[PDB]
Amino acid sequence: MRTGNAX
Amino acid sequence: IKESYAFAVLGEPRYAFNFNHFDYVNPAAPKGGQITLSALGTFDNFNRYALRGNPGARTEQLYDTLFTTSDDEPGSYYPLIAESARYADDYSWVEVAINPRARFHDGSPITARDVEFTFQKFMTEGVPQFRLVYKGTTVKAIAPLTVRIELAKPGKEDMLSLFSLPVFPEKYWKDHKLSDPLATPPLASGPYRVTSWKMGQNIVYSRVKDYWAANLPVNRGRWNFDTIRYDYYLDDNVAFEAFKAGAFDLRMENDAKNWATRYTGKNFDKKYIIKDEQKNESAQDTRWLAFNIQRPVFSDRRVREAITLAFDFEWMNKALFYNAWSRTNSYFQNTEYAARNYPDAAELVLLAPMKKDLPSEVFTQIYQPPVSKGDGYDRDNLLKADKLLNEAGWVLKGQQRVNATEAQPLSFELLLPASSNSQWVLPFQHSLQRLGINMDIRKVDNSQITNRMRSRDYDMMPRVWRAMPWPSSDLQISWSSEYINSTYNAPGVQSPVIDSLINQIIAAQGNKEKLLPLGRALDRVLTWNYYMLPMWYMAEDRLAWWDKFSQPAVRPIYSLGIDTWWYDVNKAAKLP
Repeated sequence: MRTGNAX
Repeated sequence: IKESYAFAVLGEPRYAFNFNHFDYVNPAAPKGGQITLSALGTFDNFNRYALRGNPGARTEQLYDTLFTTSDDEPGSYYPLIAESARYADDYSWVEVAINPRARFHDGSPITARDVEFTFQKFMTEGVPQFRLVYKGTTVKAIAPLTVRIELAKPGKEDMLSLFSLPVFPEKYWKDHKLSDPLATPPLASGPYRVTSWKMGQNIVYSRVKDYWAANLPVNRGRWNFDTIRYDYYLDDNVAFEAFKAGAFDLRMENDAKNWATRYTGKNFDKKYIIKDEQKNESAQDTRWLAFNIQRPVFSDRRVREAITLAFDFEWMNKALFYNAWSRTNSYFQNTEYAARNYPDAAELVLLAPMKKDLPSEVFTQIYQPPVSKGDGYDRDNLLKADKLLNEAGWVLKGQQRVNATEAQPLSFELLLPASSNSQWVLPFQHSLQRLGINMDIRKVDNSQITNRMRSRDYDMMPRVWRAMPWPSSDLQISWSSEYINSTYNAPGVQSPVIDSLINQIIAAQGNKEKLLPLGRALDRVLTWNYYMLPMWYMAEDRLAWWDKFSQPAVRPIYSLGIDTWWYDVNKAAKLP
């Protein structure tokens, strides 16, 4: 994912 | 040259002609009612796009986007904020026309300037992988309601992925760094707005009753509930008990023992709760345990292979899990791109140039995770683990494995979310102890799990590999060396083999005939190097809910379609 960090 | 109202990464969009609503909705679905959902762990802010923090449930859906994806296709895009686009044949530039009726929640217009502002905000204050992926891309407002996007190199999927960017209001976000957590919800635009919350405990979303796009084809029959409430639970056992007690409305059941033995009691007898199991034919999420290969303990492929041999899945499935699970064995699980047969000639043309840097099994065998008899104490698999550990220099001194030169014990820490059901952990720890390997167990809260997962501050931890229906250019963020600090590279791998295979995949975006051997070849490299330890998946969806809802006749292929459900006041009237 290019817009957010892992969750 | 061309102008269109719908796009697809591979092939043709399903709703290309006379698109009134999706096949998997009821266009006439009534509005009203509440759905209450659970979330595990905690949260501390409202900015999904920050460099840190624990973002709240659903905060990735606060904003509408230029186009939105259908849920019954792998990658097709349909109008939301945008009405249409013109574009070059190779998709290296597109001019997007903005709907003049598009509005943020404060009633102000969404314009081409907002989109241009949004791209520059991600480029300069966003997650570090964004400015790498879109290096050399420009996004420019060339008219009040026309945005022109230009890519420096061909990338049909990279283009289409910009259609999924949230469109930020400049009038709010000029005063907030994108990298900073938000203590309060930002100015937004989607069909639901945060209206109340308690930090770490609940978030309530309310349906925006004058939502400007409520009657667009992509939205007809969706977003029906007046209220969506998320309540946070510290572990899944208390959440499952709260579900049975009626504390929330819908449960996705990922525990085999719960499903086999605990869907009993007064509320199931009186049919207040509905239990549903449907087979699912599409691409599958898979569970793995990541090896941090940057730490000395897991730097040798033989040690990773040996620890994998100590994981007795057949015993766990038989003795603990009612034979519910299937063994994970592909990074393209249950798709055409899984490497489940022998390499064909096209794959060998891709792989043979790199034979020096590949495990030999890539050419001669099909990848298969270890299989045991299911009785426990598999002699063949544990003897092979001992053989590999000895070759790597970890030998038994007394009862403990010890480096043959230094004499340092073979020991590592398994980092675990306190919220998970982890019935498999002690059996695995016991099997490793019988090989002389010490595994410490550390259970931590949801904020420390997120912080340490992102920084790779672990020896081993569980990771979910999300379903990937085709070899997407997203693969570089998770696996390629320049993206090592994206937070998605779980093993910490920097390999020139992976990099070359993914560079070829990115050069073949939208070209299925060549992505097919590329995906299978990449699957072989990732699996045969034992970067992670395969756990399990299930191709069926096990759901239960309190009987207050009705559903369309057709369920979407790629999601459960809960946003197409509605509150059924005749069924609800029958509940206590």
